Amino acid sequence: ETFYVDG
Amino acid sequence: PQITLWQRPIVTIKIGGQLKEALLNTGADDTVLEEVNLPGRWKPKLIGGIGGFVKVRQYDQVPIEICGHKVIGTVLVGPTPTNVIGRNLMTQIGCTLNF
Amino acid sequence: PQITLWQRPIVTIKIGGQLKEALLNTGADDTVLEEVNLPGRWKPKLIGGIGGFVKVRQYDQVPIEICGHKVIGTVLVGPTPTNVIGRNLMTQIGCTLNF
Repeated sequence: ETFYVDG
Repeated sequence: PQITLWQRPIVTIKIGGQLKEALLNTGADDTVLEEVNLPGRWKPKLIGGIGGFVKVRQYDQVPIEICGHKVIGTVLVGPTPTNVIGRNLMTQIGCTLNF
Repeated sequence: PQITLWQRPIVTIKIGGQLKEALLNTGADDTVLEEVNLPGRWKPKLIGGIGGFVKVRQYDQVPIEICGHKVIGTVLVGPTPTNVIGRNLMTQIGCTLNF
């Protein structure tokens, strides 16, 4: 599980 | 600390009087944690954006201990597949990428 | 280099004869890049898993230069909101988290 993220 | 990346960089944190684990995630702007009950004021925030948005509670200036370092930053609380320490708190602990 | 995390850790990469930018992402297991034509063999791989899966092309042992370091690793090629260097390649360049 590769993830990253924004919002 | 120096953390190699052969495994997922999971560390112990203390938040809202609880002990949790979270992933040090340089690809995440923000810190998102689930199943924590924080005191004090919050406001809703929309995050994600792929497929819709997810609404979380934004708590500002939250005291949190990350791998022994007592810091302060914004913590988003809501359901998350895995607890994430984002750049916002990695800067606080003085965490850098080195090679 | 030593890279602080006040901004997104975006670096220049050279892949398949092209110059690209990608995010050093400790929260990602794998490296996913879009708009590259790589030579040689591949196999489909299903990734993600929230809302469905995304199918990408897995190329093994791909020569890639990441911020001046010439290394070899698996590269997944498919549409991605942002080009991502995952831990699989960060280990190759000897990249660690430090605090």
